[PDB]
Amino acid sequence: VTLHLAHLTLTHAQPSYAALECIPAMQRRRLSPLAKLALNTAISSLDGRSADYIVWVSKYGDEAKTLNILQDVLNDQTPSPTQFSTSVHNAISGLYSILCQDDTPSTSLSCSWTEGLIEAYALLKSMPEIKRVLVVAYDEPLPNIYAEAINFPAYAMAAVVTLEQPNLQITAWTHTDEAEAPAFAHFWQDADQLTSAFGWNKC
Amino acid sequence: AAPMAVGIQFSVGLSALGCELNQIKQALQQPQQTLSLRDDLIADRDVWVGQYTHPLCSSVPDAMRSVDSRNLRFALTALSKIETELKAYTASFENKRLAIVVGTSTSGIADNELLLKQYFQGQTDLSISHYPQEMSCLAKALQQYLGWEGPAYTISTACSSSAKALAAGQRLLHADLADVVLVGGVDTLCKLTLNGFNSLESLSAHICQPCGISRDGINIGEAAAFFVLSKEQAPVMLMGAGETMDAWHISAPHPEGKGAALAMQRALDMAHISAQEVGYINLHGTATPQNDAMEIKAVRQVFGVYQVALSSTKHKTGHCLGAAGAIEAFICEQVLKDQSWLPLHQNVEIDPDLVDQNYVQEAELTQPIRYVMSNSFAFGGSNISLVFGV
Repeated sequence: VTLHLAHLTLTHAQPSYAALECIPAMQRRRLSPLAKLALNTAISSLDGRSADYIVWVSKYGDEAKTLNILQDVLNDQTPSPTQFSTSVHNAISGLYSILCQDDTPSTSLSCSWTEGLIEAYALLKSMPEIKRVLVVAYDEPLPNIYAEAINFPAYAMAAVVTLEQPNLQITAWTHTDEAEAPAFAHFWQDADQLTSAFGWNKC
Repeated sequence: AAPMAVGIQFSVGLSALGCELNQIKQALQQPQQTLSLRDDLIADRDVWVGQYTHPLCSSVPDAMRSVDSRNLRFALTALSKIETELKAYTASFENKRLAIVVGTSTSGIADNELLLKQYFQGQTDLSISHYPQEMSCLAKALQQYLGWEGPAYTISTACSSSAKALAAGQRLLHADLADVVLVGGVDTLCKLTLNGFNSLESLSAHICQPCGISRDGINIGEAAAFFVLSKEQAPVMLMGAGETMDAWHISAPHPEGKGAALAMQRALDMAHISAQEVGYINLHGTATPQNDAMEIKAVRQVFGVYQVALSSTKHKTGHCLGAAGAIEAFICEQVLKDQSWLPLHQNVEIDPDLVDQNYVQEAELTQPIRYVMSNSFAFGGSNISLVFGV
């Protein structure tokens, strides 16, 4: 697996998002905090260009929203239908497509950054009409009700991936691991670092 | 020839239809009532569901205790039907070339609903574990169970999850990333899905009536269905996939079916076949007003009028959500293998708007068929259509 990766952008929580100006403020205000992060980063990495396929990646999704729905359900109350419909794991991909009017085909994965890149490679290598793939990872920490919950700053990270003249090679993909998007950004932006123990090399 | 064709070397499909191949075929060929009533999913109401009414393995291996759940047990119950022959088959490939792409919309959430209720009612000092309910847990648990070392990851795109997993495995093979891919999906019944879809008024008051004149929503089902794909020939091959996004509404389909029609056409194109060559379509056919009106419009756009046998099987399996596409692919495979029967559509009065199609009213197949299509149209306007052939 060798890829050309470009336009790497890592976004953290912000009081306002420049990229989201193209979305009318009424709908923009109804995006969850995590939806704002993901959509902002997707637009920013695209940088006015387009993609032939979008791979959205999130380990947890919006677990906070699912928790509130579950409280109602487990209290024998009927949950909010708009909350439920925007709580599914691919809700952000659907929100992006509607609010940015971009019907580009997409998928939503629960996996690490490396597997998102593997899915992108497979799309590019097997499909002649797919020449650019956008990969967008996002996550926020788990509700502290869960035993494994650990705080980290919520984030989205996106990049545009193509096949020709690769600058990235993936040499291992069974650990996968902590091989998350933040670790990748650290590796990618360190000009002196050519290899990573998570199985990435620059080329 | 179809350049993206991949062979279905092994397959398994557990659902309300049964747990043995002969039972499942008879359930689809006859007006068997396969759904079950449940009084413990929605408060103050019974629902018909597609329940797997057979025992699950009472144990997960020791090294996988942390991720145990009914959903995983369902998955391992299905996998063990093919595991022995699969291990004999994979011996001749390198371990790093055995890959896994599976879909789910529930993972093990059902197992945490009890603890979360107790948390919300009083015992505010319990520690609930989150990983058994994460979507990625499915592919990683399966990987650990089989000892495979290729990529393993989970697709979670609501109703299209497992159909997209089949298409993903086809790509992995023709991108030279794997020589064998386990694909499919597993969803289990839970309060979250039943009450989530109830709040959208998407559930039928009784048994669903796909394309019916007075249809009133869906029944939810659970299924565990897997396929072992390789580049080698097999009795049935996955030949084409078509994927589109409606970009219309977060929970209602494009009313002209533009996304669904394009997905179906792209599947035909990738398979290198014309609409005329398809002998049967397994509809998405959920029995909501919006879906069936949209879908039959799209079918008429691509296939015309009275040209192709079709049926929904969601009155038999229920709408299995993340697993819908996989269990429906399994049905499509058996149809092509047997050259004998088609799955019955619900015996209902068809909506006059939708009646200009050849709904399967009797199971006998009278002429051989070479290609079959199956549709999955999900939330967020995620559409996929799969084409299978001999």
